[PDB]
Amino acid sequence: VGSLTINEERSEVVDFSVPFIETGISVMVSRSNGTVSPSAFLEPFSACVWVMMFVMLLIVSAVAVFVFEYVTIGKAIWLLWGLVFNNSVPVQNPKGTTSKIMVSVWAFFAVIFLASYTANLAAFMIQEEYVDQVSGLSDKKFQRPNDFSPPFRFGTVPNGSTERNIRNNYAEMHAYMGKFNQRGVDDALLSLKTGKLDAFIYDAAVLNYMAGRDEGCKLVTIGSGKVFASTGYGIAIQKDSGWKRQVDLAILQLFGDGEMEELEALWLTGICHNESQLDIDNMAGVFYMLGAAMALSLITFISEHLFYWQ
Amino acid sequence: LLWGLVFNNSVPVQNPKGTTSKIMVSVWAFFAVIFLASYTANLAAFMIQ
Amino acid sequence: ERVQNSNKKEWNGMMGELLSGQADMIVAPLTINNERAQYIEFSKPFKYQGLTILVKKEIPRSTLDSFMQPFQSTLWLLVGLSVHVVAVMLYLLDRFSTLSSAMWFSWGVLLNSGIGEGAPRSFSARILGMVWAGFAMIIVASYTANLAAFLVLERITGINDPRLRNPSDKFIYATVKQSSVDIYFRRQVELSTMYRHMEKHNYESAAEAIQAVRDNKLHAFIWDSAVLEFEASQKCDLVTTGELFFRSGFGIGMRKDSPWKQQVSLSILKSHENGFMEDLDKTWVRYQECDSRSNAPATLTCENMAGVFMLVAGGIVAGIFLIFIEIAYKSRA
Amino acid sequence: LTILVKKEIPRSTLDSFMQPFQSTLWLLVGLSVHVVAVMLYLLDRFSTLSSAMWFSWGVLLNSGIGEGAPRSFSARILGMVWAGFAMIIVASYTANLAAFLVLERITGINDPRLRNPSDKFIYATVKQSSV
Repeated sequence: VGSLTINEERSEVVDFSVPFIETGISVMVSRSNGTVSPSAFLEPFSACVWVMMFVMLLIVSAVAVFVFEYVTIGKAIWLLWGLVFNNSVPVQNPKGTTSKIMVSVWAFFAVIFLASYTANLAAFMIQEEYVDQVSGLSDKKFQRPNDFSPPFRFGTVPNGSTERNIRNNYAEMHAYMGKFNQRGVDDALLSLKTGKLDAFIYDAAVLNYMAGRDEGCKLVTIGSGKVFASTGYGIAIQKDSGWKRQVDLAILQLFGDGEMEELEALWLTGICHNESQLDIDNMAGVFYMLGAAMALSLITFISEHLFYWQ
Repeated sequence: LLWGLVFNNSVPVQNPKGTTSKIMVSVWAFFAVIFLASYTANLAAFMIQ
Repeated sequence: ERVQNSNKKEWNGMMGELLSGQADMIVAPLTINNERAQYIEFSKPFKYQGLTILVKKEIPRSTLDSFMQPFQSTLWLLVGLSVHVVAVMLYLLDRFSTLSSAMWFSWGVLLNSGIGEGAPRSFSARILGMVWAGFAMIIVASYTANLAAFLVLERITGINDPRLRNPSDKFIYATVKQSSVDIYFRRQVELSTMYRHMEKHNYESAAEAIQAVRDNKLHAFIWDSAVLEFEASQKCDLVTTGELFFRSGFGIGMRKDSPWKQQVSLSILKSHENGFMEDLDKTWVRYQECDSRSNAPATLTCENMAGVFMLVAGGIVAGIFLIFIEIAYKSRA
Repeated sequence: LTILVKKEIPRSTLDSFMQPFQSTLWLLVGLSVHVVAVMLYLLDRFSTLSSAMWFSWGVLLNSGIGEGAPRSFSARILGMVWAGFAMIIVASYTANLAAFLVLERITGINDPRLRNPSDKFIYATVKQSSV
């Protein structure tokens, strides 16, 4: 009795009791800084709003012609952009008091508009959650760490069940991890806090305890409880002894009474069980929306050689 | 002039003469954008708590 | 159960057919209990899961229907009357120290639209215009904050909820009859009254109660997490509510002392070793979703814009008629 | 009975006097201003010259400083998305200013800081008392 997992390499020699505590192979991740979304909130205003804007914007050219009949080719949209995006660009107003009405509607559309988009954006950027930049053991980061300025360093304790499980599925993984052995759980946490280790791989229950018993409650484990090789604990016993089937009854009776949740007060409870924009350099998407226009301004410059043929 | 840009308005106002007068208004506009975004910030913090 | 009003206890359903020799192995989601494992050998139990509660998610709306009307009761036209009377006041201040155009000034003060007018010559109107622009900034800032307030702004929790622990009529609870939940409840004495409230509403199959929760005839349902967490990921209108009670795993039910009892306890573990079950549940269990109900109201649904665009859709129609009336006035005088 | 603890400091964001992100509140955007002024100059040259930055800053800071619109439409279509970008960065600055201004101690005897003892916490009561 104690912390002792169940596997196949031990079941050949020893007989086992009923599985006892759910566990597996998990991974403790570093305590990284908080991150906002990698783009500005360009999510679906473009589906309805950004396309209705142009088609309700272009319709005023007829009335802009009609007020001069009783200044539209280039000046109309040049006026109609300056007030929708809240700017005092030097723009001549149109003639007459009859032209003054629709701009006074458009200004009220502008004040409704920008206060909407600031509203939705301010709702969006104080409710969005940090996303888990590494996920699963099948990632390229958890494969051979080739293309990474200084590459990933995986920690493990080199004597036990997890080494014998990882040596039978991924040989080159533990062949790389052999340089990164650890001598203890707290030495693994001290090596993770001092930048000496990037990630740690161990059992699920001990890691889920020490996630909840750190003095801070920064980032802990990949995902929420995703374990790789789900197994259990148990109680080892003499092989095919008669005392097996009794404990096999009695443990199930314990499962029948709920006394593990009464024994929870010593067991796995804790503090913080999932209860600054220096990263604002994610704006490169709108910088790509800048430089794409910096391409198109050259493209239109090239098609401004067409009066040479006309 | 100095009230129209601190409270974000395109009031019809003649600009001052010369490019040397153009500097301090361009500082005041940056004080305005810091200002109103501050007061809207503090007010928006205040009315949801 | 004790059947035939005598001293005979038979096993209903599937396990009686295991006991009667109708089969020799049970490969199904069959839980591990103390009462079934009295004389029926199991295996290493496939999985780890627990019991959880299933309820129906609500509507809650977005603020789309406030198309520029969040407070249109008190988004008053009184402020427009204030515009008109301060235009009259500036007119009188300019008169008795640019006359009919004062409202075309003042609206251009309001809407941050530089419409082509002249400043008032007297300073007494100018000092009013200063605090008028300050007031305009105040009301637009208050509108922004009150728009954010609409867009920034609790179900049952376990068996320790007084909606569920202390019974009532306003909540209906049910589980599948003759199942392990009915065993766990009749075994427990502290939940006995709950079971006595459970005896009048139970169902016979899982899909019956799953369809009956969505018809609001049954406010809650109790079953395993490894089915309800899949069902709340496919029929994407319902939700679970968290914690577990009776943590176990479905095991293979075998007849007692069959010679395969050492083989199948190995090969299950082998399938847990070489990554087979992760392919299996990736193929079968976690293959589909709609959306994880984390209750994030910070999202769009700016789908419709009808109530905010209809003001300009009526303006474009009425404007040509007002232009015709204005030019008929220009022709007349 | 109840537990007595010491309140903390926590600060306000006063020390961010127009520097919440002055690492990444870059001067790179001012270099972007300068190179798009050079680009509008070249677009106006080979189709109001030295004054283009006095235009463009007045586009940026919502300050109507007394200039002329570009004559070519190819500079005008750049100015459209430039003003849109200016609106984007000022809206992001407002929201990130609000984020600083919108954003846990022990709870009873059922706390593992107190139920399960340690060295990092010290507990005491008056001797010979009812506690």
